[PDB]
Amino acid sequence: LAGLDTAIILIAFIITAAVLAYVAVNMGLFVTQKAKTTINKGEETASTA
Amino acid sequence: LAGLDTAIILIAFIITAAVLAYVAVNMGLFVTQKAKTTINKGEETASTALSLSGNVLYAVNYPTNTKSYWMYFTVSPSSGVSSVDLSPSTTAISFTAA
Amino acid sequence: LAGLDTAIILIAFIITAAVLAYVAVNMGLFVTQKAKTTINKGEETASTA
Amino acid sequence: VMILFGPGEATNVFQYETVTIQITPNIGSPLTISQYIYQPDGKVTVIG
Repeated sequence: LAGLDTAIILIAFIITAAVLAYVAVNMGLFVTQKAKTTINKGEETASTA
Repeated sequence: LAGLDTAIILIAFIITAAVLAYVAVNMGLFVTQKAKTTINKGEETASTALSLSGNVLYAVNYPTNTKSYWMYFTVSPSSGVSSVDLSPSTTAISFTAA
Repeated sequence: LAGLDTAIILIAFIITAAVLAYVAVNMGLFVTQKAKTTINKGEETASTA
Repeated sequence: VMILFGPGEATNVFQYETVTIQITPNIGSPLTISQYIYQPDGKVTVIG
């Protein structure tokens, strides 16, 4: 009996976590590149005159 | 005898678990996208700004100095990082002389 | 069976996280305003003589 | 950015006073501008 309903919920919870993982990594890659670009623009702003 | 009543309960418990699975995955997809949107809005909020990028000019009925005409100044997005929405329906400009 | 006990714990863990969220945002708003006030008082202190 | 004064605010010149302007767009931090204005010295005067 219980060796099946539990397995289905496990499948669903794994997929749910994998979806957060997918989004978090993508958005980390995005934001850290925005930070890189900003740091460069800050140095350009301080240097150029 | 028992090879039937047990099977019915199994069917019901599977459907019950499948219903939670359905809801949990849908709501995970939803909330993680709200998080994505929020992270973007946070970066936009930290990046977007205006700098004062000229002197502030003030005009009066000189030399008599009884009346005030206009002020002029110049602005630009800070450090060239990102664009700024300046539509007058959304933006406010306040003025105080305390 | 498992499609219920798990749901209850999920409800509780959401509420638990929402409570931390509530406190963290409120206290961030508070402390950042204390910082704003301090920065102003620092500039007043350096300027006034 | 140009501010034109109407008959209310125009009524006498800013002297020995602080003036503050703030621009607040819908996203990002606002820009706050503050000047202590001494007497104006010409047709246009540089205050900040």
